[PDB]
Amino acid sequence: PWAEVCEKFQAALALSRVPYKSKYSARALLEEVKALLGPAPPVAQRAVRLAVIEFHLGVNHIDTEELSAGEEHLVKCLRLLRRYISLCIQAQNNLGILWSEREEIETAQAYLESSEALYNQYMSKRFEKVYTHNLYYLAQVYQHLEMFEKAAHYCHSTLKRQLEHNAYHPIEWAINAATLSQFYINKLCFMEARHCLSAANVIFGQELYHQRKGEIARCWIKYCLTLMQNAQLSMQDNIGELDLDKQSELRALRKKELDEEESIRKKAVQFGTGELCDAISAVEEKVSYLRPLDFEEARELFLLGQHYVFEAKEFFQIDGYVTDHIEVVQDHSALFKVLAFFETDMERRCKMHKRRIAMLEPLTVDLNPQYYLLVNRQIQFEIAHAYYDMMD
Repeated sequence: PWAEVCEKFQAALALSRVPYKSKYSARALLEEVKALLGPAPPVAQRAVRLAVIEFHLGVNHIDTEELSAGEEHLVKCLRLLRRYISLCIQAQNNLGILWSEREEIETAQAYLESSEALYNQYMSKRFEKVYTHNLYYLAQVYQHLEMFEKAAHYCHSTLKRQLEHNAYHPIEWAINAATLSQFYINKLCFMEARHCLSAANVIFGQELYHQRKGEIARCWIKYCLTLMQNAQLSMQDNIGELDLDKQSELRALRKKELDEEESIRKKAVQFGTGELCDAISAVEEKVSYLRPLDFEEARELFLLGQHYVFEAKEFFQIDGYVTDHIEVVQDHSALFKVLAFFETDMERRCKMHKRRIAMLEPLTVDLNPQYYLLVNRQIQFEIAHAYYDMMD
Protein backbone atom coordinates (compact mmCIF):
# COMPACT_ATOMS: atom_id res chain seq x y z
CA PRO A 1 0.00 0.00 0.00
CA TRP A 2 2.91 2.28 -0.83
CA ALA A 3 0.69 4.60 -2.77
CA GLU A 4 -1.87 4.63 -0.01
CA VAL A 5 0.86 5.69 2.34
CA CYS A 6 1.94 8.37 -0.05
CA GLU A 7 -1.70 9.40 -0.21
CA LYS A 8 -1.81 9.64 3.53
CA PHE A 9 1.29 11.72 3.21
CA GLN A 10 -0.33 13.80 0.59
CA ALA A 11 -3.32 14.29 2.79
CA ALA A 12 -1.16 15.20 5.74
CA LEU A 13 0.80 17.49 3.52
CA ALA A 14 -2.35 19.23 2.44
CA LEU A 15 -3.40 19.37 6.05
CA SER A 16 -0.12 20.99 6.96
CA ARG A 17 -1.17 23.71 4.53
CA VAL A 18 -4.43 23.89 6.43
CA PRO A 19 -10.20 27.41 17.48
CA TYR A 20 -6.49 26.91 16.99
CA LYS A 21 -6.25 25.98 13.27
CA SER A 22 -2.78 24.39 13.80
CA LYS A 23 -0.88 22.12 16.21
CA TYR A 24 -4.14 20.81 17.49
CA SER A 25 -4.26 17.83 15.10
CA ALA A 26 -1.15 18.98 13.22
CA ARG A 27 0.94 17.46 15.96
CA ALA A 28 -1.14 14.34 15.53
CA LEU A 29 -0.26 14.44 11.85
CA LEU A 30 3.38 14.73 12.83
CA GLU A 31 2.93 11.54 14.76
CA GLU A 32 0.80 10.07 11.98
CA VAL A 33 3.77 10.50 9.74
CA LYS A 34 5.98 8.95 12.33
CA ALA A 35 3.50 6.12 12.43
CA LEU A 36 4.04 5.86 8.67
CA LEU A 37 7.78 5.78 9.21
CA GLY A 38 6.91 2.35 10.68
CA PRO A 39 5.44 0.92 7.38
CA ALA A 40 8.15 2.64 5.31
CA PRO A 41 9.80 -0.70 6.16
CA PRO A 42 17.86 1.42 -3.03
CA VAL A 43 17.68 1.44 0.76
CA ALA A 44 20.08 4.36 0.52
CA GLN A 45 17.43 6.25 -1.33
CA ARG A 46 14.83 5.09 1.14
CA ALA A 47 16.95 6.81 3.74
CA VAL A 48 16.94 9.93 1.63
CA ARG A 49 13.17 9.85 1.52
CA LEU A 50 13.08 9.31 5.24
CA ALA A 51 15.45 12.20 5.83
CA VAL A 52 13.09 14.45 3.94
CA ILE A 53 10.25 13.23 6.02
CA GLU A 54 12.24 13.98 9.10
CA PHE A 55 12.87 17.45 7.76
CA HIS A 56 9.18 18.03 7.63
CA LEU A 57 8.75 16.47 11.03
CA GLY A 58 11.34 18.99 12.27
CA VAL A 59 9.26 21.69 10.61
CA ASN A 60 6.26 20.29 12.39
CA HIS A 61 8.29 20.74 15.59
CA ILE A 62 8.26 24.49 15.65
CA ASP A 63 5.47 25.89 17.82
CA THR A 64 6.84 29.43 17.78
CA GLU A 65 10.29 27.79 17.69
CA GLU A 66 9.73 26.56 21.23
CA LEU A 67 10.32 22.97 20.24
CA SER A 68 14.10 22.77 20.56
CA ALA A 69 13.72 19.00 20.25
CA GLY A 70 12.87 19.67 16.61
CA GLU A 71 16.10 21.64 16.36
CA GLU A 72 17.94 18.60 17.63
CA HIS A 73 16.17 16.44 15.11
CA LEU A 74 17.17 18.81 12.37
CA VAL A 75 20.74 18.60 13.51
CA LYS A 76 20.52 14.84 13.35
CA CYS A 77 19.08 15.20 9.88
CA LEU A 78 21.88 17.52 8.88
CA ARG A 79 24.39 14.88 9.81
CA LEU A 80 22.51 12.40 7.68
CA LEU A 81 22.34 14.92 4.85
CA ARG A 82 26.07 15.63 5.00
CA ARG A 83 26.69 11.93 4.42
CA TYR A 84 26.26 12.65 0.69
CA ILE A 85 18.39 17.82 -3.18
CA SER A 86 18.81 21.56 -2.46
CA LEU A 87 16.36 21.18 0.40
CA CYS A 88 19.39 20.39 2.48
CA ILE A 89 20.63 23.96 2.20
CA GLN A 90 17.17 25.29 2.71
CA ALA A 91 17.18 23.27 5.90
CA GLN A 92 20.64 24.55 6.65
CA ASN A 93 19.31 28.05 6.31
CA ASN A 94 16.47 27.09 8.66
CA LEU A 95 19.13 26.02 11.10
CA GLY A 96 20.86 29.35 10.50
CA ILE A 97 17.86 31.30 11.76
CA LEU A 98 17.92 29.24 14.91
CA TRP A 99 21.49 30.31 15.45
CA SER A 100 20.17 33.82 14.93
CA GLU A 101 17.85 33.16 17.85
CA ARG A 102 20.89 31.86 19.73
CA GLU A 103 22.94 34.93 18.62
CA GLU A 104 25.41 32.62 16.87
CA ILE A 105 25.88 34.72 13.81
CA GLU A 106 29.21 33.28 12.78
CA THR A 107 27.88 29.78 12.30
CA ALA A 108 24.79 31.03 10.55
CA GLN A 109 27.06 33.09 8.35
CA ALA A 110 29.06 30.07 7.43
CA TYR A 111 25.90 28.20 6.64
CA LEU A 112 24.72 30.78 4.22
CA GLU A 113 28.11 31.09 2.62
CA SER A 114 28.27 27.38 2.00
CA SER A 115 24.74 27.31 0.70
CA GLU A 116 25.88 29.61 -2.09
CA ALA A 117 29.17 27.92 -2.57
CA LEU A 118 27.45 24.64 -3.14
CA TYR A 119 25.26 26.04 -5.85
CA ASN A 120 28.24 27.54 -7.52
CA GLN A 121 30.07 24.27 -7.06
CA TYR A 122 27.35 22.72 -9.14
CA MET A 123 27.71 25.36 -11.73
CA SER A 124 11.21 25.03 -12.40
CA LYS A 125 10.16 27.64 -9.85
CA ARG A 126 11.61 26.94 -6.38
CA PHE A 127 15.25 27.73 -7.06
CA GLU A 128 14.51 31.03 -8.60
CA LYS A 129 12.76 32.01 -5.43
CA VAL A 130 14.99 30.66 -2.73
CA TYR A 131 18.18 31.77 -4.34
CA THR A 132 17.19 35.33 -3.74
CA HIS A 133 15.72 34.57 -0.38
CA ASN A 134 19.12 33.52 0.73
CA LEU A 135 20.59 36.79 -0.39
CA TYR A 136 17.96 38.53 1.69
CA TYR A 137 18.90 36.51 4.72
CA LEU A 138 22.52 37.42 4.16
CA ALA A 139 21.73 41.08 3.94
CA GLN A 140 20.17 40.89 7.38
CA VAL A 141 23.29 39.23 8.68
CA TYR A 142 25.37 41.82 6.98
CA GLN A 143 23.44 44.51 8.72
CA HIS A 144 24.59 43.07 11.99
CA LEU A 145 28.07 42.52 10.63
CA GLU A 146 28.06 45.93 8.99
CA MET A 147 29.02 44.44 5.58
CA PHE A 148 27.51 47.45 3.88
CA GLU A 149 28.72 46.96 0.37
CA LYS A 150 27.90 43.32 0.28
CA ALA A 151 24.35 43.89 1.22
CA ALA A 152 24.23 46.50 -1.49
CA HIS A 153 25.58 44.00 -3.98
CA TYR A 154 22.88 41.59 -3.09
CA CYS A 155 20.22 44.20 -3.43
CA HIS A 156 21.13 44.65 -7.03
CA SER A 157 21.18 40.96 -7.67
CA THR A 158 17.74 40.51 -6.21
CA LEU A 159 16.52 43.18 -8.50
CA LYS A 160 18.35 41.38 -11.27
CA ARG A 161 16.53 38.16 -10.73
CA GLN A 162 13.31 40.05 -10.32
CA LEU A 163 14.00 41.50 -13.76
CA GLU A 164 14.80 38.06 -15.11
CA HIS A 165 11.38 36.96 -14.08
CA ASN A 166 8.01 38.68 -13.91
CA ALA A 167 7.82 39.60 -10.22
CA TYR A 168 7.05 43.29 -10.70
CA HIS A 169 5.40 46.32 -9.18
CA PRO A 170 6.25 49.94 -10.22
CA ILE A 171 6.09 51.51 -6.78
CA GLU A 172 8.54 49.14 -5.28
CA TRP A 173 10.87 49.85 -8.12
CA ALA A 174 10.64 53.56 -7.51
CA ILE A 175 11.38 53.34 -3.87
CA ASN A 176 14.20 50.98 -4.52
CA ALA A 177 15.84 53.56 -6.66
CA ALA A 178 15.19 56.10 -3.97
CA THR A 179 17.22 54.16 -1.49
CA LEU A 180 19.95 53.18 -3.85
CA SER A 181 20.49 56.76 -4.76
CA GLN A 182 21.27 57.75 -1.25
CA PHE A 183 23.54 54.80 -0.83
CA TYR A 184 25.70 55.78 -3.72
CA ILE A 185 25.49 59.38 -2.66
CA ASN A 186 26.96 58.44 0.65
CA LYS A 187 29.58 56.42 -1.18
CA LEU A 188 30.14 59.29 -3.62
CA CYS A 189 29.51 57.08 -6.64
CA PHE A 190 27.40 59.67 -8.30
CA MET A 191 28.20 58.57 -11.75
CA GLU A 192 26.63 55.21 -11.16
CA ALA A 193 23.72 56.61 -9.26
CA ARG A 194 22.77 58.58 -12.35
CA HIS A 195 21.13 55.60 -13.96
CA CYS A 196 19.11 54.55 -10.95
CA LEU A 197 16.19 56.88 -10.71
CA SER A 198 16.36 57.41 -14.35
CA ALA A 199 15.96 53.64 -14.66
CA ALA A 200 12.83 54.07 -12.65
CA ASN A 201 11.85 56.75 -15.13
CA VAL A 202 11.75 53.94 -17.66
CA ILE A 203 9.62 51.95 -15.21
CA PHE A 204 7.08 54.78 -15.18
CA GLY A 205 5.40 53.29 -18.28
CA GLN A 206 3.13 51.61 -15.73
CA GLU A 207 -3.46 57.45 -3.67
CA LEU A 208 0.11 56.64 -4.69
CA TYR A 209 -1.37 56.06 -8.13
CA HIS A 210 -0.73 59.71 -8.51
CA GLN A 211 1.01 60.66 -5.27
CA ARG A 212 4.13 58.55 -5.90
CA LYS A 213 5.36 61.06 -8.40
CA GLY A 214 6.42 63.62 -5.83
CA GLU A 215 8.59 61.25 -3.91
CA ILE A 216 10.36 60.62 -7.11
CA ALA A 217 10.73 64.29 -7.78
CA ARG A 218 12.14 64.76 -4.31
CA CYS A 219 14.77 62.29 -5.20
CA TRP A 220 15.47 64.10 -8.45
CA ILE A 221 16.06 67.20 -6.38
CA LYS A 222 18.45 65.34 -4.22
CA TYR A 223 20.42 64.30 -7.26
CA CYS A 224 20.87 67.86 -8.18
CA LEU A 225 21.62 68.86 -4.63
CA THR A 226 24.49 66.50 -4.48
CA LEU A 227 25.68 67.58 -7.81
CA MET A 228 25.88 71.08 -6.50
CA GLN A 229 27.62 69.72 -3.47
CA ASN A 230 30.09 68.19 -5.85
CA ALA A 231 30.50 71.65 -7.30
CA GLN A 232 31.19 72.71 -3.70
CA LEU A 233 34.42 70.77 -3.81
CA SER A 234 35.73 74.10 -5.08
CA MET A 235 34.43 76.75 -2.70
CA GLN A 236 33.55 80.25 -3.94
CA ASP A 237 34.25 81.99 -0.65
CA ASN A 238 37.94 81.21 -0.90
CA ILE A 239 38.25 82.31 -4.54
CA GLY A 240 37.49 85.19 -6.85
CA GLU A 241 36.39 84.90 -10.46
CA LEU A 242 39.11 82.33 -11.10
CA ASP A 243 38.43 78.64 -10.86
CA LEU A 244 39.13 75.46 -12.79
CA ASP A 245 42.77 75.86 -12.00
CA LYS A 246 42.65 72.11 -11.89
CA GLN A 247 43.07 69.91 -14.91
CA SER A 248 40.43 69.60 -17.52
CA GLU A 249 39.78 65.94 -18.22
CA LEU A 250 36.07 66.52 -18.46
CA ARG A 251 36.14 64.41 -21.60
CA ALA A 252 39.22 62.39 -20.70
CA LEU A 253 39.71 59.22 -22.66
CA ARG A 254 41.42 58.11 -19.49
CA LYS A 255 38.16 58.38 -17.66
CA LYS A 256 36.37 56.83 -20.62
CA GLU A 257 38.56 53.74 -20.70
CA LEU A 258 38.79 53.31 -16.98
CA ASP A 259 35.06 53.63 -16.88
CA GLU A 260 34.89 51.07 -19.60
CA GLU A 261 36.86 48.78 -17.31
CA GLU A 262 34.76 49.70 -14.30
CA SER A 263 31.58 49.67 -16.23
CA ILE A 264 32.14 46.05 -16.96
CA ARG A 265 30.62 45.86 -13.52
CA LYS A 266 28.49 49.03 -13.53
CA LYS A 267 26.67 48.19 -16.78
CA ALA A 268 25.20 45.06 -15.23
CA VAL A 269 22.44 47.33 -13.91
CA GLN A 270 21.34 47.63 -17.50
CA PHE A 271 19.31 44.46 -17.47
CA GLY A 272 17.19 45.75 -20.33
CA THR A 273 18.48 43.10 -22.78
CA GLY A 274 18.71 45.71 -25.51
CA GLU A 275 15.00 46.62 -25.56
CA LEU A 276 14.88 48.45 -22.30
CA CYS A 277 18.51 49.21 -22.64
CA ASP A 278 17.37 51.30 -25.58
CA ALA A 279 14.75 52.91 -23.42
CA ILE A 280 17.59 53.53 -21.06
CA SER A 281 19.67 54.76 -23.95
CA ALA A 282 17.09 57.43 -24.59
CA VAL A 283 17.27 58.15 -20.91
CA GLU A 284 21.07 58.17 -21.08
CA GLU A 285 20.81 61.66 -22.50
CA LYS A 286 20.42 62.76 -18.92
CA VAL A 287 22.52 59.98 -17.40
CA SER A 288 25.40 61.50 -19.37
CA TYR A 289 25.59 64.49 -17.02
CA LEU A 290 28.81 64.25 -15.03
CA ARG A 291 30.96 67.33 -14.39
CA PRO A 292 29.30 70.32 -16.16
CA LEU A 293 30.27 73.98 -15.93
CA ASP A 294 28.19 76.76 -17.59
CA PHE A 295 24.97 74.86 -17.68
CA GLU A 296 23.20 76.44 -14.78
CA GLU A 297 20.36 77.14 -17.15
CA ALA A 298 20.16 73.46 -17.98
CA ARG A 299 20.44 72.62 -14.32
CA GLU A 300 17.38 74.71 -13.55
CA LEU A 301 15.55 73.14 -16.46
CA PHE A 302 16.17 69.74 -14.95
CA LEU A 303 14.37 71.03 -11.92
CA LEU A 304 11.64 72.57 -13.96
CA GLY A 305 10.74 69.28 -15.57
CA GLN A 306 10.42 67.69 -12.16
CA HIS A 307 9.12 70.92 -10.66
CA TYR A 308 5.98 70.24 -12.58
CA VAL A 309 5.84 66.97 -10.72
CA PHE A 310 6.53 68.86 -7.51
CA GLU A 311 3.59 71.08 -8.26
CA ALA A 312 1.46 67.98 -8.60
CA LYS A 313 2.79 66.72 -5.29
CA GLU A 314 1.70 69.99 -3.71
CA PHE A 315 -1.77 68.93 -4.83
CA PHE A 316 -1.05 65.64 -3.11
CA GLN A 317 -0.03 67.10 0.25
CA ILE A 318 -2.29 68.39 3.03
CA ASP A 319 -1.01 71.95 3.43
CA GLY A 320 1.73 70.74 5.85
CA TYR A 321 4.41 68.89 3.99
CA VAL A 322 3.43 71.25 1.16
CA THR A 323 5.34 73.96 2.87
CA ASP A 324 8.12 71.63 3.88
CA HIS A 325 8.86 70.73 0.30
CA ILE A 326 8.46 74.29 -0.88
CA GLU A 327 11.27 75.12 1.55
CA VAL A 328 13.40 72.53 -0.11
CA VAL A 329 12.71 73.78 -3.59
CA GLN A 330 13.25 77.37 -2.62
CA ASP A 331 16.66 76.75 -1.24
CA HIS A 332 17.43 74.49 -4.12
CA SER A 333 16.36 77.13 -6.56
CA ALA A 334 18.49 79.69 -4.76
CA LEU A 335 21.43 77.36 -4.95
CA PHE A 336 21.17 77.18 -8.71
CA LYS A 337 21.55 80.90 -8.71
CA VAL A 338 24.41 80.57 -6.31
CA LEU A 339 26.08 78.45 -8.95
CA ALA A 340 25.37 81.21 -11.41
CA PHE A 341 27.86 83.65 -9.91
CA PHE A 342 26.87 86.68 -11.98
CA GLU A 343 26.10 90.22 -10.83
CA THR A 344 22.83 91.02 -12.53
CA ASP A 345 20.46 88.52 -10.98
CA MET A 346 18.70 88.58 -7.65
CA GLU A 347 15.31 87.80 -9.07
CA ARG A 348 15.19 84.26 -7.81
CA ARG A 349 15.90 85.58 -4.38
CA CYS A 350 12.87 87.76 -4.74
CA LYS A 351 10.81 84.93 -6.22
CA MET A 352 11.51 82.59 -3.42
CA HIS A 353 11.12 85.42 -0.94
CA LYS A 354 7.57 85.87 -2.09
CA ARG A 355 7.04 82.20 -1.34
CA ARG A 356 8.66 82.69 2.10
CA ILE A 357 6.05 85.26 3.00
CA ALA A 358 3.22 83.05 1.86
CA MET A 359 4.72 80.20 3.84
CA LEU A 360 4.95 82.34 6.97
CA GLU A 361 1.17 82.92 7.17
CA PRO A 362 0.37 79.10 7.89
CA LEU A 363 1.29 79.72 11.56
CA THR A 364 -2.43 80.44 11.82
CA VAL A 365 -3.08 76.74 11.18
CA ASP A 366 -0.26 75.69 13.49
CA LEU A 367 -0.40 77.58 16.79
CA ASN A 368 1.37 74.86 18.66
CA PRO A 369 4.50 76.29 20.25
CA GLN A 370 6.67 74.94 17.44
CA TYR A 371 9.33 77.44 18.36
CA TYR A 372 12.17 75.97 16.42
CA LEU A 373 9.96 75.04 13.51
CA LEU A 374 9.28 78.73 13.28
CA VAL A 375 12.89 79.60 14.02
CA ASN A 376 13.87 77.51 11.04
CA ARG A 377 11.48 79.55 8.98
CA GLN A 378 12.93 82.69 10.56
CA ILE A 379 16.38 81.41 9.64
CA GLN A 380 15.17 81.11 6.12
CA PHE A 381 14.35 84.82 6.39
CA GLU A 382 17.77 85.34 7.99
CA ILE A 383 19.18 83.79 4.89
CA ALA A 384 16.91 85.86 2.68
CA HIS A 385 18.12 89.01 4.24
CA ALA A 386 21.62 87.64 4.42
CA TYR A 387 21.26 87.31 0.66
CA TYR A 388 19.98 90.86 0.59
CA ASP A 389 23.13 91.81 2.48
CA MET A 390 25.09 89.69 0.03
CA MET A 391 23.61 91.71 -2.80
CA ASP A 392 24.38 94.98 -1.05
